[PDB]
Amino acid sequence: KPWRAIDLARLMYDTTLTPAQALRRWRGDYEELKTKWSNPENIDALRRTRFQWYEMQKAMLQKQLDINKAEYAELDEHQRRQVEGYRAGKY
Amino acid sequence: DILSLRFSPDARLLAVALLDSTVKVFFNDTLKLYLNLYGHKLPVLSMDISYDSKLIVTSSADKNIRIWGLDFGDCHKALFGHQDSILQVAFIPHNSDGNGHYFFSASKDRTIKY
Amino acid sequence: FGGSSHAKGIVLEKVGVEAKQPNSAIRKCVRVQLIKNGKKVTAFVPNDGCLNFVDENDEVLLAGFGRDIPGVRFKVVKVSGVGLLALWKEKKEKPR
Amino acid sequence: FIRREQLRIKKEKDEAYEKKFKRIIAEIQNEEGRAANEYAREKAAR
Amino acid sequence: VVQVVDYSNADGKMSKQELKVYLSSRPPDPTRK
Amino acid sequence: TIIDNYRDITHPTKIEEDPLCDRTIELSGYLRGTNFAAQGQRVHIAGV
Amino acid sequence: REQFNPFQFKTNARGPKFEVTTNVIKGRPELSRARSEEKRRQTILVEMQRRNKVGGIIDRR
Amino acid sequence: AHERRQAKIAEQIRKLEAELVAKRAWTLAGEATAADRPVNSLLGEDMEFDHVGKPVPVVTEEVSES
Amino acid sequence: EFLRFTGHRAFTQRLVLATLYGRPIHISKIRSSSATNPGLAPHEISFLRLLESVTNGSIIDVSYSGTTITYQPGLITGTVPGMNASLSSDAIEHVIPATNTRGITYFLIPLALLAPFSKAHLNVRFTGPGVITSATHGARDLSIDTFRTAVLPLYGLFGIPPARIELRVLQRSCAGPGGKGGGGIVEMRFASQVRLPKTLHLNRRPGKVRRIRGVAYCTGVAASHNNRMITAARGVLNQLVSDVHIAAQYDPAPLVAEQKKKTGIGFGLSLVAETSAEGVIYAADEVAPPEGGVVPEDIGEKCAYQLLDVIAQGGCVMAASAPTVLTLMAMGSEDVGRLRLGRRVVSPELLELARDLKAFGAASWGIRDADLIVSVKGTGVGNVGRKVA
Repeated sequence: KPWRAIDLARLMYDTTLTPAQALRRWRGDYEELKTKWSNPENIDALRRTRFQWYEMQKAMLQKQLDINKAEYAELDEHQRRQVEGYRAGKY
Repeated sequence: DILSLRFSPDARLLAVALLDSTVKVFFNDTLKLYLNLYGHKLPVLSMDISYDSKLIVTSSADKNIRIWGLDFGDCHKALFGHQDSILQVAFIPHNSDGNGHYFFSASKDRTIKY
Repeated sequence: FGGSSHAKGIVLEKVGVEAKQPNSAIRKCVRVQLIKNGKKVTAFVPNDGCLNFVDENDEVLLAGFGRDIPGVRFKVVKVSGVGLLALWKEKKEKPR
Repeated sequence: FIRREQLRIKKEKDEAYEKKFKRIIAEIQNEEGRAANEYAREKAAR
Repeated sequence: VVQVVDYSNADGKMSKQELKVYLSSRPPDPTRK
Repeated sequence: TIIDNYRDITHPTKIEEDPLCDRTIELSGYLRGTNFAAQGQRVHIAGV
Repeated sequence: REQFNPFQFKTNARGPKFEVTTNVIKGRPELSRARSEEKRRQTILVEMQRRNKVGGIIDRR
Repeated sequence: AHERRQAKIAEQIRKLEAELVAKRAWTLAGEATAADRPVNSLLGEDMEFDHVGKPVPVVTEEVSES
Repeated sequence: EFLRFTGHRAFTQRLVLATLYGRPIHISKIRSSSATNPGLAPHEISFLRLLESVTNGSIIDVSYSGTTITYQPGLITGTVPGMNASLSSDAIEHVIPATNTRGITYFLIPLALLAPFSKAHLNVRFTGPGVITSATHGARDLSIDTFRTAVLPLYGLFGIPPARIELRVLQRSCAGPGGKGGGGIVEMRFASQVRLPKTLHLNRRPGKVRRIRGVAYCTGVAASHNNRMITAARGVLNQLVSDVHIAAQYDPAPLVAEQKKKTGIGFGLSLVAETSAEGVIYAADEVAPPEGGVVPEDIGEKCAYQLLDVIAQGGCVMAASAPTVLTLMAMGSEDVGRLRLGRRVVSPELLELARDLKAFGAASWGIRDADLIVSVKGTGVGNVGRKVA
């Protein structure tokens, strides 16, 4: 059970909790970073892992039109109730 | 070639001062370059830092002295005040009279200035 | 231009409403966007108080220019589905 | 003081004014006449 | 055995092009190359 | 929302207490425009 | 320089009309014009620039 | 409650109605001469107008220094 | 008088959001703990005068203790010849006293994401004794060219045109006496306003970091320091990547009155990495403390290491850039805005900011996984007063 998306989404809007306590609950100076990036194997692993205008406009806008509902087709209460509100076409 | 070096009155810094009209100040414990001072056209003859090590005076054969700070080593004041090559300069270590940032500059044309 | 008589457009952002004199052609220029390509071209409107009818993002129809910024090419006939001379003789008001 | 300030404002305003409009007129004339003479050469080819 | 240190001895200067794209009041965009 | 059905909700004790008071209204409707908010929705109603 | 640029200022040529003993510049026109310019700027110009500006900070402390 | 708010509003309406049926004052009238306007309303006022001339040059500090 | 907030956290951004929505707020209990300096801070009252200067119709009431404010925002003008200034293009002055310690970037990111929502151009010129052009130790305020090469790219992504940003400096300054002091002066001209910023999708992975630039700057010291800074950060990053390059700078001195003194002396370092794909970058800064006297090579390695840290950390942008881009996506249209953050990049400031979004009624965020994706529901507020003739 690591720090997780839905757990974060619950802890995000929590009026009973401070952001600091929420962050420490969700997850778990200079000399420390100095050590961490004087370790050469760590830096080398990071090295490996880090190194018809009309119809065109309408097509891009319907990309927008599908990308919404493509982005909140994920969760009911957090999104369909809380992110995107109450949707049109409903009674 | 070095022409002058000193300690710090708190045994924390050391400073060498070279033929190249340059000065290289290091720490006392390990001799790593804290900074370096320039800005004289002729090689330095002497230097003196304050009893609290808050201040440098750096006098060179260009007939002038430079007042630096020992944090970032910024020249507080260039002073052109002797008609000849000043050989030496010295502060008083005792600020018990309330005068510790006073200093004497002694120069080849037979004169000292307080 | 193009291959047809008229062309369609949106008007982009009016310049020359900062124009000082009342009736100068650098009031009566307007900036249209040609839809069939996406171009930015420069068109006229035949009177100041009808430039007032052309508002930004209202469907605007342009056409040729036949006869003090010499050689503008384009002027505008139907605004948003109703003709300019119509609106400016105050026949039918503007539907957006 | 009002007089010297107001009239200095008029001067600076008018200079910026005529500069701004000669800029826009020159750019617009150049573009429109540019493609216009292009259409001239193209229609004159046939 | 004595300790000895030596002081008896930069390429970040970029190019004029990289000057005029990086130090100006005119910032670099994200979509240029 | 074009309102589909009007309804009044108020405690009859509050009605007999104040015949003019802040009643509550239920309104059935359809979601016609774009979406509502999640909370903090502000509404005007015709001549209301 | 004070004495020998004396048209920085204005002085009566007479001296005192009566000599009283009890124990020369009577003014600086350039300084008066300077400071009056400063005050007239710092009030009238900012009034002219905020002719119609609504909203300010009220601070009681 | 709503009737009380409306009553405050209607008193405000009759106030503005009194305003519109009042005599137009001397700033919103256009033709003000000294007979019609009282004593020192200019001294109280806040006008902007037009200026004709070249202003009297000022001999200031830094100018004389220049 | 209608909305209520508390504390003293997220002061600027809270005023930013109250400003860019218009909702009238009432923030209480600024310093209920510190009886030493109870109530406000001089940089707070500085930003307050700043907002009243740049806006029109806002009204601020400050309590007798200064530990509570209420505030209704007016509207966002910019530089207007009747309300604000004398010309259309007068450069309106903001002076801030010597009792200031926070970075002008901490003032500036707020004006940065405010001014593209104005009525007209932004022409604001900062002067005064307490004006610092260096990164602060402080709450770790950024530095100037840091802010430039970091966030102005983000506006250029959002639709807010970089060429019609015009923000220049004249004089530079570090802190000087403690955190108090400064002096160096700047001018920001935004010829860049929009209706409705572009709703974007920063979702593709920013795999290949291509090049690295930086600036070593010296507000009043010898350039030996920054040449050593070059060679030191070169010795660090040369193991990694070839195209690393850095502008040097030294400015002589700023002088402010009591009779004037030079101040703002010091030196520091900013570094950024540009990514091959799109406007993806990584920025980090380290400065010397204004009374410290530490090694420029230590500054070089330390800024290098912090850069590598945020390189490992980042999903799309750095966390200091995160509030800016998140607020812009929030101002965006009635859309979803898709953004790829990393796991570590989360900050309680950003969390509380989303809480303030909830507090104003600004919408929610969806967060799913690919590091995470956050979509943010934009609203489409836009600038309020904008002419169409």
